[PDB]
Amino acid sequence: KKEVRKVRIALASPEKIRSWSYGEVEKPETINYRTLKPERDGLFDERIFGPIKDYECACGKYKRQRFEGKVCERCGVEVTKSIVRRYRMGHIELATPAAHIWFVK
Amino acid sequence: MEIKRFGRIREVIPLPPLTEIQVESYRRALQADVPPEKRENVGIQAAFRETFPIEEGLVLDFLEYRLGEPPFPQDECREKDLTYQAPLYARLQLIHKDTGLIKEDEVFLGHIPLMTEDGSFIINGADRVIVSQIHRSPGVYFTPDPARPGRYIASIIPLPKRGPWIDLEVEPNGVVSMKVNKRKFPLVLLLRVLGYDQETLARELGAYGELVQGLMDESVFAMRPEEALIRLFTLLRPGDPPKRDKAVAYVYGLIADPRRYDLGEAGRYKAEEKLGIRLSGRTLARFEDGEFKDEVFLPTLRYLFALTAGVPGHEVDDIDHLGNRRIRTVGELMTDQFRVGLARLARGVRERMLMGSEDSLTPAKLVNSRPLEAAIREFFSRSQLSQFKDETNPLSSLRHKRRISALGPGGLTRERAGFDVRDVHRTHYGRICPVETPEGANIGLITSLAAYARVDELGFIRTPYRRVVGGVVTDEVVYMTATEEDRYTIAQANTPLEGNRIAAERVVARRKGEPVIVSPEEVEFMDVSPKQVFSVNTNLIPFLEHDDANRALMGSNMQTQAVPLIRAQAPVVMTGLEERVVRDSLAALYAEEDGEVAKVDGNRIVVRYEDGRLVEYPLRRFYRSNQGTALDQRPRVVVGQRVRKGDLLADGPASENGFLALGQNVLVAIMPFDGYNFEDAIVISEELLKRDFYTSIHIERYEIEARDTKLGPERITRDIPHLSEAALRDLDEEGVVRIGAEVKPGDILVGRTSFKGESEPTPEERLLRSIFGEKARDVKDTSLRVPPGEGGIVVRTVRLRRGDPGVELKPGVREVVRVYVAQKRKLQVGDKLANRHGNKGVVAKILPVEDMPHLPDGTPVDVILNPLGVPSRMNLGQILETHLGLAGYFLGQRYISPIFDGAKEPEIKELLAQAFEVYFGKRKGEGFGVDKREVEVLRRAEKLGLVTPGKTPEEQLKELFLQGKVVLYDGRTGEPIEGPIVVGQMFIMKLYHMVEDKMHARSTGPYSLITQQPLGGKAQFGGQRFGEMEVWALEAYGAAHTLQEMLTLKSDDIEGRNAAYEAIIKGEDVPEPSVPESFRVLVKELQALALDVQTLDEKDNPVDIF
Amino acid sequence: TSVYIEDVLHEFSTIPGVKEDVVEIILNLKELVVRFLNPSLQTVTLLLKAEGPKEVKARDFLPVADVEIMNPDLHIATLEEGGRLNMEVRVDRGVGYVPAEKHGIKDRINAIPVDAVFSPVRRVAFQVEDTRLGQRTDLDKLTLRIWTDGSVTPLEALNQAVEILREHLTYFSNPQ
Amino acid sequence: SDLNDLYRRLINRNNRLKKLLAQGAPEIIIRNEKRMLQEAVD
RNA sequence: GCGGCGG
DNA sequence: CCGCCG
Repeated sequence: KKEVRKVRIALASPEKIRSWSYGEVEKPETINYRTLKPERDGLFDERIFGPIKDYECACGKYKRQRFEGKVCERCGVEVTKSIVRRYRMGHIELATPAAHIWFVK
Repeated sequence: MEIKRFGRIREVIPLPPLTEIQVESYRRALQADVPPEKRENVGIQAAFRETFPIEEGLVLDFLEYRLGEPPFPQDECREKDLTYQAPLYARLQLIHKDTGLIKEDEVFLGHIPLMTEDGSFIINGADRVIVSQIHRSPGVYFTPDPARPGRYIASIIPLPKRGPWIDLEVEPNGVVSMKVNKRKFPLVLLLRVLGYDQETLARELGAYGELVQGLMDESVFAMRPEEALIRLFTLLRPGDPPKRDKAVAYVYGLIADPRRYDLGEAGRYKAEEKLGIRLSGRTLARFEDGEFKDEVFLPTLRYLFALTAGVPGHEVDDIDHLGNRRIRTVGELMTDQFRVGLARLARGVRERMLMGSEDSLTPAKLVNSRPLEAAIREFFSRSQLSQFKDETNPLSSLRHKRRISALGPGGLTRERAGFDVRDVHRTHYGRICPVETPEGANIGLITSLAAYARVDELGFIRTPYRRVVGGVVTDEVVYMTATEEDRYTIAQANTPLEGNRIAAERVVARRKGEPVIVSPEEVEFMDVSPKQVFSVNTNLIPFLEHDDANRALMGSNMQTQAVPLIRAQAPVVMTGLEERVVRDSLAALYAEEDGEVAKVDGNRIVVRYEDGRLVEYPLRRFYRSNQGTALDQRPRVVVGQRVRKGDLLADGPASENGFLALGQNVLVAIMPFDGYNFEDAIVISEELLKRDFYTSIHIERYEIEARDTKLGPERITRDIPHLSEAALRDLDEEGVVRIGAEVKPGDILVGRTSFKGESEPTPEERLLRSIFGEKARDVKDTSLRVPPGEGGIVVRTVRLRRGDPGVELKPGVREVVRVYVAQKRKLQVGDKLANRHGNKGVVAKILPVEDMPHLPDGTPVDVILNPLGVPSRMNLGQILETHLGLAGYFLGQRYISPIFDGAKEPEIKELLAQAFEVYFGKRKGEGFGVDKREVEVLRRAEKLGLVTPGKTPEEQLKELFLQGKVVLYDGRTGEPIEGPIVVGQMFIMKLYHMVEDKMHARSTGPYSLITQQPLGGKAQFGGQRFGEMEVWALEAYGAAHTLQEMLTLKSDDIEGRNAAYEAIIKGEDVPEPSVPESFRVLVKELQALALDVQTLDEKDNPVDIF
Repeated sequence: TSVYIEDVLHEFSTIPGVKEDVVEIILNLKELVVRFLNPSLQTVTLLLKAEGPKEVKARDFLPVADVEIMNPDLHIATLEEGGRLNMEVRVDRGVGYVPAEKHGIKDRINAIPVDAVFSPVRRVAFQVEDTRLGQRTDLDKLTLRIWTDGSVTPLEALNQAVEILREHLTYFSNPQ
Repeated sequence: SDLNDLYRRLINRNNRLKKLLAQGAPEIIIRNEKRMLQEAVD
């Protein structure tokens, strides 16, 4: 399983869509002015994507590298830096289906 | 020092006012120096009357155009970013169909730029030039058919561009073709439309051509007159009203499309002569009487039937013949846009004639300055034609002030069609230098004009020739039109003359671009001078006659990139124009009238003319040129001196003693060194740097602005949020940096302060500020620092605060600060110099006088040019200059050798002989003979065939010196260099190529925010691009990691570049790059959209990039 | 090695009532050949200041008891009227050539460093002529002519050079 | 980066539709929204 | 974006 | 093609 020898392009099963997904963005809330911090179930929420900070979690129960792969008991936040943050995806659950312009035009 | 000049072809008339092209153009352009009374009504006035009698009944007429009070003065315009424009209004009076004519005596509608005494303009703070242009002179011509080798087609070209582009083709299998806008229609059809009936027509037209059968073709449409006018409308491609909408026909009558160029010469010239003969009106213009007159349409076909038939004259028109190409003087270009503005203005004034209440409308209601200003403004500042004045050195400016371009409006000529135009045509003789064009793409497309070449009444570059009736030559000259030159048989000026009479039976002359040996009785015209054949710029190379045309170009162009050296020296050997260039260009300041000197300050010279007047001439001290070069005027006159009219008061940027000088004359040995002069390397003697021989002063203009953010005005003060006082020293003046201060890379030139990380205070930086010192100025340090590279010495400063005296401060811009920084440019290893012949090269090694090639007598050389660069390239001229230059050293004298008429091989050996009595004559007396070294090289010289065996060393060496070679001892070994080596005074220059622009060395720095790239722009530099060409380069090598390294560790892998940096800091081995952020970013970019891009294992399975 | 004019801040400036520019001047100063007499004179600072209608020559420097100026008539500058020229020129004893950018002398914060031209010789030439004495004709008659600005003498030089040579010869002593 | 604006659009309508389904479902409205919807996705 | 320019 | 200035 060591070297990447082949790359594959296949269609996306809705089930797999939720598979790569971490939480679902449910509101058009980018970032509220008062606090540089993202709003709630917005686009920049940290649970759906991940920790806004470097190796510390949301409230501060676990703050270093000794417990790197452990999730906090009170709020789910496992972390390394702000880049393992930009590797997770979220999904939007569409009411009535729509189509891939790519497959139609 | 004595100045001897060897010219034998009596130069009959002095060169003309070099900048005349530009100067006079604008004068005749805006006849603004003389009353509305004086005749000359072209340009401004003309374009005025063209569209001034406005007949909407509405009647607004023109009176007089007056203007003259310049808002501010020259320099002020420069110091303040102001465009040096004059104010222009004009008396107008609007009439009514009722009783009453109100005249609003003044409507200032625009501000037109002015022309310096040198010829340049000052648009926004900077000096620019309106370069001349060429095109097919709106007329009528006949060119061979495209593919069909059979018959030729007729063209009818009128500008401006909106006007039609007519062609007349004949395809016997069914039609006679007339095209306008790409659609063909029966040539006859229009003919009928005019009145020409089948009968009259064919009989006077079809005298000799059966072709006519092709015209009497209408036995159906040709029987209905005025109905054919309606029939021709149908012809228009779109569905419109049959009747009156004859507008499209109205358009080809007398107003807009055909041309309104001066009645009689503009188009009519290409009429009378080339085809038919008379022009009623201005163009095929007549909508009068309901019936139309086109004394043009029929003859164009009349010549078509002549051309295709007999020999009425051999009508085949050679496109490039300058007799069919015009040059657009600035005046014309500017006047052009002007009437475009006039039109745009008249456009809205007609609208406001209907919106009209009553008689109560005159100035305001009719006139709006909006169109005309944007118009003109647009030209001078937007047109691809007026540009940044190339002022590397005066000469430079002057050329750029006089060259011709093909590219432009686009209607004249484009880019991908040129192999034909790029050629120096037969006609360019004395009208377009054949050498001034630039190398690489764009060649032969953009070229400077000839010596005597002056633009006539309508653009065809005229050249001067001497009349000669019988075997007699006059002192009477005439500037012929390219076309008119072919009618005669002109002869060269090298032709021997005993005074006012020809000298040999078989004498050279050129009929029509064809070399022919003619007789004394047949010579009708003779060339004025060889000079006229080339350009000013070209006319500066000493022995051009011995230099390949190809390299000669490099040579001419090179001079334009010469740089002002503190110690300016004129060429030991000059062409004879150096004096003039400086003159006509305005570098140096001359004395108007005769008189005496009063004050000779280093800032101003005040003289007292003998006519009871006393003036003060201020000297531009040390101004910053457009290219960043020193421009000072050093007085060359002493207090109380009787000056001759037109005598140099002070020397210009590169003119000393009134002569043009760019670089210096150095003693040069022409031979090979270890390899320091390998390919095109040049070796230099430390000894040069010692006497500040090659030193240019340079200036860079850094600038910063105190912008007005909605977060808080940016203040310019001595206060810098980061607390350092040692870096605040130089910045003594609260905000500005002190004059005379030494600014290095990274120092603060000017201080400024703006608001924090956009909108909100940082909740993380509010806890850090509060811990150590809560009371920390919330303002940030945004200061104009010394950009990596260099700065030098601050020498002038400019600040523009609130109460603006008369400056145009952009919006949002609170106040502006300019800082001029200078430094001394001593010649160093990376610098590149070159001679007027084309030998260009960089300094390879700066040698200690100690061990460099010295002559018998202690005198060492200054530079060693590798001989090998002379054979391949063909430019003997330099080796010549060197020889003469050798006499000049020991004879202490400068010479002036004309282009093709200059010094000759015998005469030089003559002066060289003289030089031997100075070099070796003092040697005999001083008390010493020949060295055992000199004897030794003489042996190898005689066995070489340089000297005549059997003569005395004395005699020998002389004969050897005469060849232009002397002896030379190494310097390192003190041993001679077997074989005489030629040496001499060669004029060489330093170019606008300091290595200052040559070494961006990057370690680490800034990255783009949107795209991950090490772009520079701050204290940090950019990293060179790698391009695919260069990757392949690596690929072929099998340079895996070296390539991997380029793609990731050095660029995109943010995290990767990190590990690497750290690693290197630890003296460790850089980390292994796992996945380019480009790889992962792709996966996602592909997830973001349908496609599930999944990476796989050996056995088709998952793997995680993330 | 360095100069300082009273109302001039940078080398590229101009002084009222004075024809020559600061650079035309400092240029002429490197042409100044002074002459010390004892090692105790490592760095001398000549002072000069004349006003009004006059021609400043190198002779107008206020004398310094131990050192002499063999370069008297050197033209330093020309003054119109009210030509206020006062300056201090730093001079040193050195060797070879040195770029004003290499040493960067700073007596006063507003003084400008000049280029170093230490070699006291302008040109050297040696000639080898036929024999005068001996039983064979194949012999050398070396006579070398040397040219000095004045600081030291032809002989002085010759000797020092001769010494430097010898000095190096000895360096072939201890092997390794 | 600009894409968010478009992301907000989709989120909005998709959401506005969830609600426009639970509140009451008048046909003409349901479609006029699915429309916008389909356009957003594109 | 457009002019210029080096190889 | 690669590069740099305004």
